[PDB]
Amino acid sequence: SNEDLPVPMENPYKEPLKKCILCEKHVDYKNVQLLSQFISPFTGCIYGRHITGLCGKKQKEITKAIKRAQILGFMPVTYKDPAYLKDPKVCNIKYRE
Amino acid sequence: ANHLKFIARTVMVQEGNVEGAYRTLNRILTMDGLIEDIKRRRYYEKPCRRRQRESYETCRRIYNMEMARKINFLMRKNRADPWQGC
Amino acid sequence: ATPSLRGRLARLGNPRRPILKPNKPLILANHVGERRREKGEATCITEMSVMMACWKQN
Amino acid sequence: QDDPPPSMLLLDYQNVPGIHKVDDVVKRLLSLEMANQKEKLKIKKMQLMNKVLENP
Amino acid sequence: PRYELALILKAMQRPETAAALKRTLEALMDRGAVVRNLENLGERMLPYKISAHNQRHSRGGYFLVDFYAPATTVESMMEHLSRDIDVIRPNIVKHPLTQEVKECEGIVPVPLEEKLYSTKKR
Amino acid sequence: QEVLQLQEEAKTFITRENLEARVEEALDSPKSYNWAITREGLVVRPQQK
Amino acid sequence: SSFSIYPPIPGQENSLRWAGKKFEEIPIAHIKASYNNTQIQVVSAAHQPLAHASCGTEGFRNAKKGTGIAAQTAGIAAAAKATGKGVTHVRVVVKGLGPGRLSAIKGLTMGGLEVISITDNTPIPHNGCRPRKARRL
Amino acid sequence: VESFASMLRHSPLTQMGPAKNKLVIGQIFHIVEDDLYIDFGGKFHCVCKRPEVDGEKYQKGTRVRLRLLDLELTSRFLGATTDTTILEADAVLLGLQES
RNA sequence: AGAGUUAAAUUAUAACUAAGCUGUAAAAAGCCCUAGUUAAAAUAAAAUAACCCACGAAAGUGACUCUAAUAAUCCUGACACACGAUAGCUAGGACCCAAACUGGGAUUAGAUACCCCACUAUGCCUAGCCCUAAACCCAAAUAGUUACAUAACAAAACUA
Ligand SMILES: [Mg+2]
Ligand SMILES: [Mg+2]
Ligand SMILES: [Mg+2]
Ligand SMILES: [Mg+2]
Ligand SMILES: [Mg+2]
Ligand SMILES: [Mg+2]
Ligand SMILES: [Mg+2]
Ligand SMILES: [Mg+2]
Ligand SMILES: [Mg+2]
Ligand SMILES: [Mg+2]
Ligand SMILES: [Mg+2]
Ligand SMILES: [Mg+2]
Ligand SMILES: [Mg+2]
Ligand SMILES: [Mg+2]
Ligand SMILES: [Mg+2]
Ligand SMILES: [Mg+2]
Ligand SMILES: [Mg+2]
Ligand SMILES: [Mg+2]
Ligand SMILES: [Mg+2]
Ligand SMILES: [Zn+2]
Repeated sequence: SNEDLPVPMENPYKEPLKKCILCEKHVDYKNVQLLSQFISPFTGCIYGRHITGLCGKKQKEITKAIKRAQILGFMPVTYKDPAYLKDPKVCNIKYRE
Repeated sequence: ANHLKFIARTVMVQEGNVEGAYRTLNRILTMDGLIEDIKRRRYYEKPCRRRQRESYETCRRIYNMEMARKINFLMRKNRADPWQGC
Repeated sequence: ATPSLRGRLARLGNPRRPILKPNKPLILANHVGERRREKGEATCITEMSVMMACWKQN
Repeated sequence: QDDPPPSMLLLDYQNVPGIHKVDDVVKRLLSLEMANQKEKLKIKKMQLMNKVLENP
Repeated sequence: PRYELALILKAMQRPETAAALKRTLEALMDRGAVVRNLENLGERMLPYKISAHNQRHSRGGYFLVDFYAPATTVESMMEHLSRDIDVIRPNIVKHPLTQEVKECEGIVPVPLEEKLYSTKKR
Repeated sequence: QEVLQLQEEAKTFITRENLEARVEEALDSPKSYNWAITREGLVVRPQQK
Repeated sequence: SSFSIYPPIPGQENSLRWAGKKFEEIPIAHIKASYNNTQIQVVSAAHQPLAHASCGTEGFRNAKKGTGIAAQTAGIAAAAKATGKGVTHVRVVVKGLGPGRLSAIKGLTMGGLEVISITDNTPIPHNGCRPRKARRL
Repeated sequence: VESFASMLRHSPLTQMGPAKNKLVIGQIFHIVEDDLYIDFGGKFHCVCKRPEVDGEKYQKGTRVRLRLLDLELTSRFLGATTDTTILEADAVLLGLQES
């Protein structure tokens, strides 16, 4: 008959889960800008998770999208398109030190 | 080859100092694994050798990561000790 | 962040097939390694070649 | 071999009201014409379970 | 929308481009297609130089055709577009608007794996 | 809801008649699918240029 | 002072001149740096060969011509023959990963020639031809 | 008489909830040159560095204001059966006990 | 499993320019119908993503597109049935590059090897065979338990 005993509720303080920059966006092969954000400017390589920082789902999606856009003739493979050079940098890599 | 030339893997020299420019370039290429891949492709490596190399490298990375993590987690306690000659 | 260790190693419970085959067990040791001494290379070779060109000419 | 006709208006859209009043184009997009193979399979399944069975 | 035809056309003047687009759309409706929309992504310099039909191309016009077609016919359309000398390069894709976005509820963090080894005292 | 939805969409489709018109129309109005993101999870669109 | 590492795209209005020429009009120094040898060829922007120098052309022999000293010598020789045809500036293109990369570059600099951009074009197959077998079976 | 449950429910630590980013009052019970060993009253002392602004105002017995990050600094590491306790708390030293 | 497609290389092949190029711990032999740059089909192979861990019964599968498609209201089960890496066999087609064999060059007391160059069967496609692997995650399948309890080592111990 003690009313000071704890209640078996789930954690109220529990934070929301953090989100990929793209959580509930739509990656489309047709838009070369968003894609070329995740590409190395000098090489044309695709950055990995440790760099882009995405849910597995969206890293996959970006990748497949990039490949498709590359062979369909939308986006260049061997460099980032100069036009998109000065777009926001979301990636964590620093070349010049 | 079918891409436009001079847009990729290219660095412009600043104020005529070439060494620093080449260094920047080499750091770029190393960053993207391009150097390791140039080197690895000089001789063919059979798929199982490759598989092994990848597995080992990932194990190595896990260990290094974890060790660096315990290091930085423990770094605070490198301070001079309060209780000396207790 | 650290590459995941879930489902990687061969174990009696694990459904799938091994990804990593560890050579030695993955356990954090209580010491680190000793720094590898830098491999030396020839020094002054540039100034040498300059001087040798000078000599060959004069 | 049976023949689930090209116009047969796939399974989920058959029982929605006033379907036949709709113009030829929309009727055609909901046809087995524009359909997948899996749609024809749904239809074939239904038809067979109705022909053969007691309690579908 | 069901299929998405990505069309890269030879870069040309107004009348010839309108011509090619027309006969292409007709060719689509002939294989039994229903064309929902036509979009224009403009003309750009191509990502890389594309060799097609004894010509090496630098620039080109970009177009999207969203349409419904019987599954059978895609191959047919492709064939047609292959032998068109005004098309720099065709591609046909399941329309991106057919696939719907499931909800990333967040990143579930992965705990470090445990009991990988025994309790042996080394 | 789906049947009525497509009933509405169908009004807009290209037909043998609409061909010349919709073609000449689409030749006039370039669209872009292009957009970028910011580290915040925000969308950035180019049309402000 | 705003300095971009990235080069000047052709369609751009960008104004930078070295002896009055656009970035595109500058001659190109191709350096093939391979494990056994280093070849250098300076060429017009119009792809007309100006000058050719190699470690073999420079009077070295088999093993010797692999080294960086030989690469530097060939770089100097190249820059001499090139300035003879009056090229002040050059864009470097380095093909290959070898002993004579940097040596041949700063051997172009030492040979009285000015380097503006330094590009690396090294063949990187995305998996074409299988390379020859590993040594020491 | 007070049941232990009764006391625990109403204690100041129970009232705080999650210890992340909490403004707390704490006392300096020990000093090494730049190191201020601060008992904020939870379990473990934290250890802060002596700021440059009013450096000599911090002495044994002084009271200060903290932003609590972690009650106990702890993590599990590769191939271990239990976690690894640093036997400290994690805090930010803000200023001293404005009064 | 089908059908269609090709970004990076690479090469036939020309056009300039250079006398050398290639090759090693070091050389020789080879090639100068060679080399560098600028053009380029076919063939073959599929950087980065992948610090991911999905699909398939296993073998296997990670360039692009589309079509078809991943048994069982789910216990075990053959010598029956259907598959089965690499190599190999038969027939036709392909051949960039790699390469058992073989022939040259070094090495060595010898060197029928390791190293260098050249070239073949073969790797590829179609159709049919062959039915083996350290086909091993050396851990049977299906349900469970974390109780009793350390031969050693390894991937902790067990029930039906
Ligand atoms: Mg499986
Ligand atoms: Mg072992
Ligand atoms: Mg062996
Ligand atoms: Mg086949
Ligand atoms: Mg090619
Ligand atoms: Mg041939
Ligand atoms: Mg000889
Ligand atoms: Mg590839
Ligand atoms: Mg099944
Ligand atoms: Mg059975
Ligand atoms: Mg077999
Ligand atoms: Mg044969
Ligand atoms: Mg052969
Ligand atoms: Mg060979
Ligand atoms: Mg012999
Ligand atoms: Mg075979
Ligand atoms: Mg196996
Ligand atoms: Mg066995
Ligand atoms: Mg069994
Ligand atoms: Zn997400």
